[PDB]
Amino acid sequence: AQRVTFRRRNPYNTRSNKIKVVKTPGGILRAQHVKKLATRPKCGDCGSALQGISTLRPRQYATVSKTHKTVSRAYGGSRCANCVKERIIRAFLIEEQKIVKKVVKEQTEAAK
Amino acid sequence: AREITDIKQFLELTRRADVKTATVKINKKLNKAGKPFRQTKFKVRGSSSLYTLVINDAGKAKKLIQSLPPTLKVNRL
Amino acid sequence: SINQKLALVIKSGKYTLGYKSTVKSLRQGKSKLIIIAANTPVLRKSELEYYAMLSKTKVYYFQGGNNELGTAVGKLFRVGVVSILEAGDSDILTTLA
Amino acid sequence: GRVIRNQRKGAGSIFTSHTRLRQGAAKLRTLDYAERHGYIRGIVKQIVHDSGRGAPLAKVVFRDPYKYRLREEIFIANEGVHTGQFIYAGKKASLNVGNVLPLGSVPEGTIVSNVEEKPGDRGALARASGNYVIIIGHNPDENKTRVRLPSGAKKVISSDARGVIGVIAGGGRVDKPLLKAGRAFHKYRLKRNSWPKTRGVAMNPVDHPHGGGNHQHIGKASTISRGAVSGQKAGLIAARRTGLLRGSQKTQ
Amino acid sequence: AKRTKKVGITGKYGVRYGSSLRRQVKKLEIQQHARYDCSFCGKKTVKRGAAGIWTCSCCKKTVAGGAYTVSTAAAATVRSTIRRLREMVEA
Amino acid sequence: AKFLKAGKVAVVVRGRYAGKKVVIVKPHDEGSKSHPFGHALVAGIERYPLKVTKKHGAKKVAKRTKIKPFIKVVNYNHLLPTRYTLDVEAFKSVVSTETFEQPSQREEAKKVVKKAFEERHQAGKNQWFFSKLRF
RNA sequence: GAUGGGGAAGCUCCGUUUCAAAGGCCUGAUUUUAUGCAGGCCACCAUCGAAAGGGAAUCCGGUUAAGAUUCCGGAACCUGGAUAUGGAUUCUUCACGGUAACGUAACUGAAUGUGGAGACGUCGGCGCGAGCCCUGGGAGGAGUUAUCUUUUCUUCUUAAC
RNA sequence: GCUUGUGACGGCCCGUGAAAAUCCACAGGAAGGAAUAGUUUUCAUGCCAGGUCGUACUGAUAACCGCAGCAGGUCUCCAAG
RNA sequence: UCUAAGGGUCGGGACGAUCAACUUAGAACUGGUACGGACAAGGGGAAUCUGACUGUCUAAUUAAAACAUAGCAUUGCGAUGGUCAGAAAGUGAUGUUGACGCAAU
Ligand SMILES: CN[C@@H]1[C@@H](O)[C@@H](O[C@@H]2[C@@H](O)[C@H](O[C@H]3O[C@H](CN)CC[C@H]3N)[C@@H](N)C[C@H]2N)OC[C@]1(C)O
Ligand SMILES: CN[C@@H]1[C@@H](O)[C@@H](O[C@@H]2[C@@H](O)[C@H](O[C@H]3O[C@H](CN)CC[C@H]3N)[C@@H](N)C[C@H]2N)OC[C@]1(C)O
Ligand SMILES: [Mg+2]
Ligand SMILES: [Mg+2]
Ligand SMILES: [Mg+2]
Ligand SMILES: [Mg+2]
Ligand SMILES: [Mg+2]
Ligand SMILES: [Mg+2]
Ligand SMILES: [Mg+2]
Ligand SMILES: [Mg+2]
Ligand SMILES: [Mg+2]
Ligand SMILES: [Mg+2]
Ligand SMILES: [Mg+2]
Ligand SMILES: [Mg+2]
Ligand SMILES: [Mg+2]
Ligand SMILES: [Mg+2]
Ligand SMILES: [Mg+2]
Ligand SMILES: [Mg+2]
Ligand SMILES: [Mg+2]
Ligand SMILES: [Mg+2]
Ligand SMILES: [Mg+2]
Ligand SMILES: [Mg+2]
Ligand SMILES: [Mg+2]
Ligand SMILES: [Mg+2]
Ligand SMILES: [Mg+2]
Ligand SMILES: [Mg+2]
Ligand SMILES: [Mg+2]
Ligand SMILES: [Mg+2]
Ligand SMILES: [Mg+2]
Ligand SMILES: [Mg+2]
Ligand SMILES: [Mg+2]
Ligand SMILES: [Mg+2]
Ligand SMILES: [Mg+2]
Ligand SMILES: [Mg+2]
Ligand SMILES: [Mg+2]
Ligand SMILES: [Mg+2]
Ligand SMILES: [Mg+2]
Ligand SMILES: [Mg+2]
Ligand SMILES: [Mg+2]
Ligand SMILES: [Mg+2]
Ligand SMILES: [Mg+2]
Ligand SMILES: [Mg+2]
Ligand SMILES: [Mg+2]
Ligand SMILES: [Mg+2]
Ligand SMILES: [Mg+2]
Ligand SMILES: [Mg+2]
Ligand SMILES: [Mg+2]
Ligand SMILES: [Mg+2]
Ligand SMILES: [Mg+2]
Ligand SMILES: [Mg+2]
Ligand SMILES: [Mg+2]
Ligand SMILES: [Zn+2]
Ligand SMILES: [Zn+2]
Repeated sequence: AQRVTFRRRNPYNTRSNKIKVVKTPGGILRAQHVKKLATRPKCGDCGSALQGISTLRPRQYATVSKTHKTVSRAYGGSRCANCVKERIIRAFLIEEQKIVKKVVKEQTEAAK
Repeated sequence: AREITDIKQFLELTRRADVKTATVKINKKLNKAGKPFRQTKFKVRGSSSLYTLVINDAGKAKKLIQSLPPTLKVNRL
Repeated sequence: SINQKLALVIKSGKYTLGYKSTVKSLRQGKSKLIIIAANTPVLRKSELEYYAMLSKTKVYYFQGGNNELGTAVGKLFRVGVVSILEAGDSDILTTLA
Repeated sequence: GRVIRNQRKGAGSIFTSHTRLRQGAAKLRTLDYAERHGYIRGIVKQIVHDSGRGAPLAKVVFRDPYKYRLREEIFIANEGVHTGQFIYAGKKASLNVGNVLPLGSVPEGTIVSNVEEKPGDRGALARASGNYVIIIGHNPDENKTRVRLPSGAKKVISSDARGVIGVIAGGGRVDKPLLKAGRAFHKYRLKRNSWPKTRGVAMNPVDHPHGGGNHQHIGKASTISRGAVSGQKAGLIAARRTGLLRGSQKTQ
Repeated sequence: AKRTKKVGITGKYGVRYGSSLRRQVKKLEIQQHARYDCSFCGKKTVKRGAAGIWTCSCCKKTVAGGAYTVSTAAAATVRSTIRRLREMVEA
Repeated sequence: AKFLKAGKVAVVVRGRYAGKKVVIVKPHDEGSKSHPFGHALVAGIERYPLKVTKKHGAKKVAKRTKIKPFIKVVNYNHLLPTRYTLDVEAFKSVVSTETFEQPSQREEAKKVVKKAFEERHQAGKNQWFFSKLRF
């Protein structure tokens, strides 16, 4: 039955005025301003939300230790690792198949 | 803003550096199922955080109050 | 037809279906020949290719999709790669293959 | 007396294109050594919707020849171009849907899109959804190419001018009935302020030429000469004919 | 039970707009919503959004299509006249 | 054939060593009570040696040749067999079930594998194994 | 909307990266000495424009005739800067571990390139959270009580971090 | 249950629904770095600083606009049985 | 004043024990025949004229049959262009555009 008011001079229901309602040690209801829920980062290859990485808003990532912001494998805080596994097979196979094609020139060179 | 388990670490904290003041709280608390018991809380005011140690039984408590050095100004309750 | 050979391999012979198992075959070498559905991606092609050259297993490219090469084994789903384990009654590998 | 609506438009207070949401200005690669001599490869990264455009867009990233960096371009996606396809640019690229070749480097009968009017202008003709041009013959001496445009007119251009194989995606939009005003409303929300239109005869003669009268009527021939004057020109303007078109179209 | 004799997806427009236009739309709304087979992963998980743009539910392949259907007549009959045209310069 | 055998080089496809080339040593074709699955035992290269050039000085080359190894149990499924091969030799005894489970053996094992790889690298025997795979 | 510019008798009009020689930083090199020369970068070219858009960080209790997320008591947080001790790293120099997904109290990184977050419609049902609503036991307080009603009402709370 | 937040989904489009500051990370390998000891601030603990302007109250059948303590007009949050 | 149906959670060397709700239907009895008891809450039908429709306008005498719309048709234009702006410009709108486009009826 208690009714509550905003705590900041913005009266309007915008993104930045989100309000949690709370009961304090006083025993009364009081508004409290919530920030905007920060979004999980995305693998820059596939786009899926990449695990092992803490999800905060971007200037919070400067206040946190690095074992949050990467994971132990190459391209740790970047790609989703089935996509890095992709970069593994594809790299190797393409750099291999290159030699085959450099060989097969050296055949058709003097064998044409 | 932190709670402490280790009794030893607590001691190295009570003598630590910039810690000029501590405090000790005593609460009536009912043990386990039935009875009451004397709970005692050790609060050490650090330059950043207030570390606090809860000694459940008064035995470890009684001997720890002695473990507190002088020049640490300890408000009793 | 190249499809009808599989009809015999399937009833009278031994086979496995799908990439994860057709690598296990080529690794253990248990596969004589694997067949690839035309639409499957080239990274998987090169892999299944390169896994085969290391196992000295021939590979024929099925002209068609996975929903077809799956019907061609008489199974109601799609399959990209069939690994031929034990040739059946059919002539199979001794062929154009 | 007054200033008629089409007159007011060249000032562009309210009449400017509604531009905020648009992916960018869709253009070809700049013509450089690679394209005019060899080929160069890029992957279309994603294909995407432009606002106020009927055609989808392909974002195509290439590598920068003279500096290490990736240079992304905005192409009008021809139909069948897909994310992850490699696109090839310039003369020695092969002839496949989506690549970009000089007009000289294709045979006659090729159907090609976003072609330049002059070589290097980064593309002009047939950028609308579903449109395209056809090459009819070349003239290897003073290398020229004749092409049939979407309007049907045929044009001589330079064979160094490029254009991209295939047809633009998103063909068929103009068949589906708009079916109500809202669909027409939002259609022009993201275009420019053209809608709706008030009929010049519904107005008063200060407002329009067609304005005025105790009956709604035009009162003089609605066809207006080329040599007419600003605020005289509203109607069928320099019309060579008029009336319902009977018989076939498709000129020579 | 079957619900509408004729209108189908067009029953949304009720009585409005006249029957021709309603049907004339019905064809294209049914074309544009359909699930289509995917040239890549071989599944019927292709579907539209943003006319001219068709993606696969899985496999995430995305192809520039027709407005209300994936492959438009003029497209493929252009594409095959391209195939035939390069063979000339293959041979 | 069965390309899983001693000398074979592979590329690790996962697990923090991903992208680095390992040589197999002790393939266990089928399982174990711990690791019930087909797994090799590989001596890999973690930190590759760097590029060297005619103008690279005395200790510069003495620095740039150092090589950080690693010794890993690998699921076969997490290996990508390369056609290339490097003959095990000195580390046949080094890399074993016993070496793992206690660090003291791994550390010395890595020490051997260290001297092993550098020695084969200088005098560029098996050039591919020390050329970093880049992706 | 300044500027090199181009119009205009002129008040001024146009143009905002435009026919423009459009600069600013990281390090050394000084050991005349304070900062010239050595590089290699980067060429991205005013500025104004949101007290509802974007955005670094605080809460509870108490207090005034009137002020409070501003004072007071207590417990925090961000940013800029200074810095010392512990811990960690290494004779295999730049941490180990798990098959893997990943773990972690740390666990060097310049030019340059890339990736993510800033960062985004609407409607529908379905899941969950807080706060509000109803309510049983008991512990207090107040009301009704000719009759009735283990009854009516009320307190039973928990902030950021 | 009601307010509100959030999640995974589905419908809709010839509509497919901002920008920038900013912050983190990946790639790379310049360079610098140990043994009588060298390395580190993305771990812990500690030391200093945080200016300038606004902050009262009305916000409406009397504190605003309509000549007024005018039945008009003026954006929004909370919402018990 | 009753009856019936519609659930949760347990353990198994055929069911039992247990927690929790306000829906629905049915049956009795009962009354000054009353009962959506206040409040709340469509009048219905047949036709002619006219605009298809939702939408719009004369603030302060007109809300309509007038405007708009989807739809139908017609006209101009391939950029050295159409339409349109400025006293002029080395200036501008359409135009982040290109005939499935823009402009004019
Ligand atoms: C006692 N509280 C802390 C004290 O522990 C210490 O904390 C620093 C902290 O400020 C640094 O953090 C700071 O610097 C980072 C970049 N170097 C970015 C984030 C920023 N908060 C930490 N990286 C290291 C701590 N020892 O220095 C700052 C402080 C506030 O005095
Ligand atoms: C724009 N709405 C107008 C509204 O302004 C008003 O118009 C009157 C107009 O009729 C009166 O004018 C009338 O009477 C005048 C005196 N006999 C002469 C002109 C005649 N039109 C003028 N006094 C102006 C408006 N207040 O009433 C008529 C209207 C059309 O509704
Ligand atoms: Mg306030
Ligand atoms: Mg309050
Ligand atoms: Mg992590
Ligand atoms: Mg901190
Ligand atoms: Mg974590
Ligand atoms: Mg006039
Ligand atoms: Mg460009
Ligand atoms: Mg039509
Ligand atoms: Mg308008
Ligand atoms: Mg009209
Ligand atoms: Mg008209
Ligand atoms: Mg009139
Ligand atoms: Mg006139
Ligand atoms: Mg008239
Ligand atoms: Mg008329
Ligand atoms: Mg008329
Ligand atoms: Mg006239
Ligand atoms: Mg039906
Ligand atoms: Mg030299
Ligand atoms: Mg100016
Ligand atoms: Mg500003
Ligand atoms: Mg703001
Ligand atoms: Mg702030
Ligand atoms: Mg007050
Ligand atoms: Mg450690
Ligand atoms: Mg950078
Ligand atoms: Mg609301
Ligand atoms: Mg969307
Ligand atoms: Mg790195
Ligand atoms: Mg600690
Ligand atoms: Mg106030
Ligand atoms: Mg107030
Ligand atoms: Mg009033
Ligand atoms: Mg007043
Ligand atoms: Mg006044
Ligand atoms: Mg009755
Ligand atoms: Mg009645
Ligand atoms: Mg009546
Ligand atoms: Mg009636
Ligand atoms: Mg009407
Ligand atoms: Mg309505
Ligand atoms: Mg209006
Ligand atoms: Mg009126
Ligand atoms: Mg009306
Ligand atoms: Mg009609
Ligand atoms: Mg002219
Ligand atoms: Mg012109
Ligand atoms: Mg002209
Ligand atoms: Mg057409
Ligand atoms: Zn990924
Ligand atoms: Zn697919």
